[PDB]
Amino acid sequence: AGRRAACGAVLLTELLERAAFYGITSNLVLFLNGAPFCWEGAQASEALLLFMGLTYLGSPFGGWLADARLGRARAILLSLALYLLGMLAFPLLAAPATRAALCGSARLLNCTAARCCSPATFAGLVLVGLGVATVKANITPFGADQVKDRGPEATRRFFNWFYWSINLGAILSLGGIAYIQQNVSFVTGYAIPTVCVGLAFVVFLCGQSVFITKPPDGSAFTDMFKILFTEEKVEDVKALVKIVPVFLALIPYWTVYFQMQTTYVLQSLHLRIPEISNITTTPHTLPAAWLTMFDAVLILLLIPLKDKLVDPILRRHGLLPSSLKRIAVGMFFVMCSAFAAGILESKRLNLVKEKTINQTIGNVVYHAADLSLWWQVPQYLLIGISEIFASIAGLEFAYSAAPKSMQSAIMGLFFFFSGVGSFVGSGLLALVSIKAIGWMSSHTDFGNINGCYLNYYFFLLAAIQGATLLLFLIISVKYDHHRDHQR
Amino acid sequence: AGRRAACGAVLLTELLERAAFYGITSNLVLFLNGAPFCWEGAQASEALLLFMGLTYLGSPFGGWLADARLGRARAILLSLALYLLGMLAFPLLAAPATRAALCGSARLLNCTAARCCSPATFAGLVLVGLGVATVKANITPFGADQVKDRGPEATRRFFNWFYWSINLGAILSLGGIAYIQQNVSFVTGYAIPTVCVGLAFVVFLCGQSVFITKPPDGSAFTDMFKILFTEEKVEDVKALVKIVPVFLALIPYWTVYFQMQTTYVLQSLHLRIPEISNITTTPHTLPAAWLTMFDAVLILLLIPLKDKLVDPILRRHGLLPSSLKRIAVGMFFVMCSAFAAGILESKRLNLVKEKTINQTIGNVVYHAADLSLWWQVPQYLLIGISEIFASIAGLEFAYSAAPKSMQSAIMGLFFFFSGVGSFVGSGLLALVSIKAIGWMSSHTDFGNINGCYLNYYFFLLAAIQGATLLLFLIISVKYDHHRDHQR
Repeated sequence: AGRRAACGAVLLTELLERAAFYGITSNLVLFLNGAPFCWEGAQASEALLLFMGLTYLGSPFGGWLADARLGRARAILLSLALYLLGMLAFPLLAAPATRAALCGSARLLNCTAARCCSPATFAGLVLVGLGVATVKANITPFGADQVKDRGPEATRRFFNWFYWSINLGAILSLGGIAYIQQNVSFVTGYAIPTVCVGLAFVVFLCGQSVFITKPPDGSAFTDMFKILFTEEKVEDVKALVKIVPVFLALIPYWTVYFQMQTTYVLQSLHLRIPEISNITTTPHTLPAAWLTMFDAVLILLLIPLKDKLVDPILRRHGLLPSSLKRIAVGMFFVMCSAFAAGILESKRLNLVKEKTINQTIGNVVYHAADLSLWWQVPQYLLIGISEIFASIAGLEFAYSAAPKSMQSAIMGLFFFFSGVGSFVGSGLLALVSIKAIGWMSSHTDFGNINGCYLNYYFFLLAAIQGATLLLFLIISVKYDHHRDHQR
Repeated sequence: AGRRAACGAVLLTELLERAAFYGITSNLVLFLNGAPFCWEGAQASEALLLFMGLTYLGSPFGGWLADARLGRARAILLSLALYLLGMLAFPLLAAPATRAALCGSARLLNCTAARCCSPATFAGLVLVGLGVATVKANITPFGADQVKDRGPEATRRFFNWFYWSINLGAILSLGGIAYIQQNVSFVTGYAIPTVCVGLAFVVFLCGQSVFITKPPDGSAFTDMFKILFTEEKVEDVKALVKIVPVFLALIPYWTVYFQMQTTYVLQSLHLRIPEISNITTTPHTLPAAWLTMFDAVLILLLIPLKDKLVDPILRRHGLLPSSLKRIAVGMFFVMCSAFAAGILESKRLNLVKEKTINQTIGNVVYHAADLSLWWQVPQYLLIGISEIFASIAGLEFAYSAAPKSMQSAIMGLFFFFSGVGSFVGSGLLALVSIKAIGWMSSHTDFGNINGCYLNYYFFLLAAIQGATLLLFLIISVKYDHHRDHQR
């Protein structure tokens, strides 16, 4: 040990960052749909679709900024400061005492009939998204740099708890903050995430006295020659183009991953959900985000075992040494989880034909089937097993494959390509929704899937996952053969 | 080249042997139900089960004969002689001139009113099964020995066409012979397989003059010490205990393979099958064995593609160099096909609730759904890909991982474990048919599956195949570390 404080200061900062991030996306659409905004509903989702995507587009630029100009520590501080400044807009816009400061005059009782005061909301969203795009891309390698000088095993062990803290913050936000947002006034529900950002900034500032940092280079990106004699830059360029095909092959995996996250909650909305006494009954309601945190909960239990049992056993028998094989195992478990979800949806669609039951979640009535929500546990357990394999291995591969001088940008680029997979999936959902294909044709999310063929969509996702698993296996073998032997 | 005749003489012998083998199992049950036997369905099906039991159980002993007493090449001839002697019984029984010679005089024209010619038919079954068991264990290593002195690539290339010939003989028998036994004179229907056996014996005898044989090693099995000197007999035991777990983990693969092979035909019986002009109409009928040969047809096209395109590309890229990895790839395609079959059956079971069309195949009415049989093409393209990946690789692994002295015995043990897997699959099918689990509860095979749940059975088979794929991948790494690392 000895560097436990430097790891703790990064883990707590990441946890608070994740709590703040899920404090916004969980109920951004519902907050924009009501009281002083009253957007019709189509642009309320557009704001979220722009924020998620500004989170990805600005990640390589933040990585380049923290490698050429800033030292990846001052860059994290600057990103958290802009991130903190953009948080205050939501609590200031939810409180009537300060609403008139950012907006001219809006005191509508309820939505009566362009979009009121947009510039403040869009500025806050832009700053928050650019802060998130930089914080992830820089803190993911920065945290691993503390235990970097102990071999890849220490880095993998650190990334295990890094993802564990990411998921614990997500649960603390989706369960606690989102419940306060939905029932208690929006003011507290948007003041808590701002407090979390402030605490994360304070923790990073306090802990940067034990952090092991590195100075910016500033002459590593200007030497990206593509006209072909300098040395020590060639193998930095060669190792950068060598990993581009690996990142590209991960795009279908990201597509399937994000589409499953999108559709699993929608399917869970149409299952029988038990009511927790006087927590979801009159006059409160069950927050929708509570159905989103099913992946994370199983992760809080899987990662410890995976760090105490699975990893030691695999290392003892020399099984799965490289991260690219762990990614393939995660992709296979993703395919299994998609097939299980399709099997469950096939049974669920045959039950909404006899009888349905109305249930209220987000003050929206859903015609669920007489099938317990806990029948969806097997697919969530499979996807959690996949994420503790694929998600952690992808981060550690993006860490260990990047050049030393070009380290945050490559990790940023990784987070960019994930975003590329997020929007390709949304295009896939709009491709099966055309009149030619009846799959998922009942409008947007949080609607009604009793007339949708979600099981066929799940089977298609599983088939795509299998094909991209084979392609990724081929590319990972062609990468490992060159890396281990030729390099 | 140079040894092209020694390979053709074995390929033609295997083709004729396979044609004779499928000339029996294709219509043995229907033959025992009518004319001289008039057996009940239970005992007629038990006869086929006993025949399979002799085919699988006696293979290791047939291999031990070829290594300890006979010279393999002589063992194949001795087994083929008994095989031919046991084949004449069926044509003799079907012929009215010789039926009285076989047992007494039976004229149960309508089966108005406990086995007739039980000793004759049981001896014919036993000798035929023992001959098949001895041929299979000794024809594959003897065939591969002709090109053994050119490297593993030559052995794999020979096994490709060996499996191609196995499938071509199966198509020639199931398509040609089974049509003759079902619609036209039946005495020639069993006379053709006997002629095939006689031709195979003559071909092997003629090709014995170019065959590269090996001398028997009598003192090879007596050195199986299990208490713990000489040398090179320890290695033969070290390389025998080390391959047992691979076969043990392949047992569930054979389970899934055989159950999936039977249930695919069972489901194909309940799909809309086009009538082929005046070949299946009055007064003839579509042979059921044709619906069994649809897989083998897909094999006659994939092997030429694999031998000329897939194999060179994989070889010139360092992809899939070992047989165990190819077995794993085939096992993955098996669970993909099982999932595809479950998806198709889920749609087929929804259609039979509205409309069912009657069709006649085995002179028996089936209430098929209004869905073309060609929708089975995808699920058959995958098991076609698996067999050209898993079936060939398993044979080449059993050939290459066996000690030089003990080759036929190990090959026979491979088929014995395949039969063990087949019987475990039969037990599994009998397990889901209990009152507690409603899956596949409508009596025996070749019946009505519209009240069954075959999609659930397919999904369970897919899950079992995935689990055994993971297990086989775990053990295959623990075995390949003793091939060129420890050894």
